[PDB]
Amino acid sequence: ENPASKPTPVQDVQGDGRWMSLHHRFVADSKDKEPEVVFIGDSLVQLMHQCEIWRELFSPLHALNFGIGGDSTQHVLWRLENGELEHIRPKIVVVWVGTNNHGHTAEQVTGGIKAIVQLVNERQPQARVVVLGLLPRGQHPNPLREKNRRVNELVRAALAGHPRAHFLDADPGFVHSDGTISHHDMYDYLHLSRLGYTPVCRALHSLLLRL
Amino acid sequence: SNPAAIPHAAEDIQGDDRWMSQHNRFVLDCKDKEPDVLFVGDSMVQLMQQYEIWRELFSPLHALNFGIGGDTTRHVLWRLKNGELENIKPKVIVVWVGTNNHENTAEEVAGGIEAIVQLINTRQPQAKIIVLGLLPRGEKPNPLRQKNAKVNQLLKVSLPKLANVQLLDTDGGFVHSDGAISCHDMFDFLHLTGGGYAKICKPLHELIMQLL
Ligand SMILES: [Ca+2]
Repeated sequence: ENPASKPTPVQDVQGDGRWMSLHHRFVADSKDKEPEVVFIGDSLVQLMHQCEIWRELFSPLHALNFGIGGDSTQHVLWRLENGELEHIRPKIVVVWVGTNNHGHTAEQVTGGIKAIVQLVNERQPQARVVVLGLLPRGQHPNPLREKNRRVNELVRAALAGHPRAHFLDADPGFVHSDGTISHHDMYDYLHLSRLGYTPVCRALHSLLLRL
Repeated sequence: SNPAAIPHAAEDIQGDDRWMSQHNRFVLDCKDKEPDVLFVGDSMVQLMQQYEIWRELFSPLHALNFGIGGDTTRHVLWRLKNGELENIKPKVIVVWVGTNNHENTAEEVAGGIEAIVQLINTRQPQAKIIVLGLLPRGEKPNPLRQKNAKVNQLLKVSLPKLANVQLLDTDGGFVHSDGAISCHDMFDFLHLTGGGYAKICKPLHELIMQLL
């Protein structure tokens, strides 16, 4: 049994129900819009515009952003199965989750991603799926870097040869020769700054156009 | 004994030791930098630097930002006592923390912010402190809005007291009449968008210009 692929919502433990409020908004703002590109994932997806912005390279594409900070694969899966994939017919779906799956192995997380892709291929068969590589994290070398890197390897393999799913490792090399990540690229060594996002969105844009 | 008033480091349970890395960097900044305005607190503070408004309004004031996403009063206290207040002599210190103090009562959170202020004018008695009021959160009415409002009211009464401190509780049209907060002001019903920061920063900037 793989917990990374078992659909489940995030439980409210603070009291303001923000997670469900986002989900419901994503469900509602879609039954009134017809996007060509839909983004879904964790904070890395949610905060994507905290660099340049989201129009000089993404808005012309009529896109929707369904990223929620803190989500793991099983969370994105639940949302996709519970309304976020309805009322719309995008040409491309961008997935970016996995770094938050603490406690799950690279293999489990990889399975989580494969289930997400499969779900999108069944509900939105006309779209092409783009999976972004998990980015390195932490100021210095640490277990999470290895784990994330391993996930990309496994996902790249499972996606290479896939008829309508593409893996894109948009990491320009945030980890330097001394094994460190600069707070200029990642202010908290996890989230991307404005200049950190540039290389990511750049590579993402070059692929979106190719498709 | 108030738990929110007791300094405590945010232990790494993930493994990438990011909390300490940020703290160490702030200590590093304290070494080769000399600011006049010091910003300390949680994501509300940190995220402010990731918006254009920061360069236009605060970068010119020679300001440092020691905000850390997820920090609570305990976490801020620990950082302030462990080096983040050394080698520098800011004329103005902006404090914004408490909205992440889950499990603590409003009274405890107020007490913790007071502990922070007390520690600040102890280490930096020449600095004028500005405490920002906790903002409403959640799309619809919920317990945290009440909790956060009580903290601001409690601070308004306790802050005229203490030395060189004042509570700036600016509030945009965040909570409308229908009781809802627009995702246009807070994208996740907690963190501010650029439009949301515009409503808060302008008033904060004039008070800083004043104090200086
Ligand atoms: Ca996250």
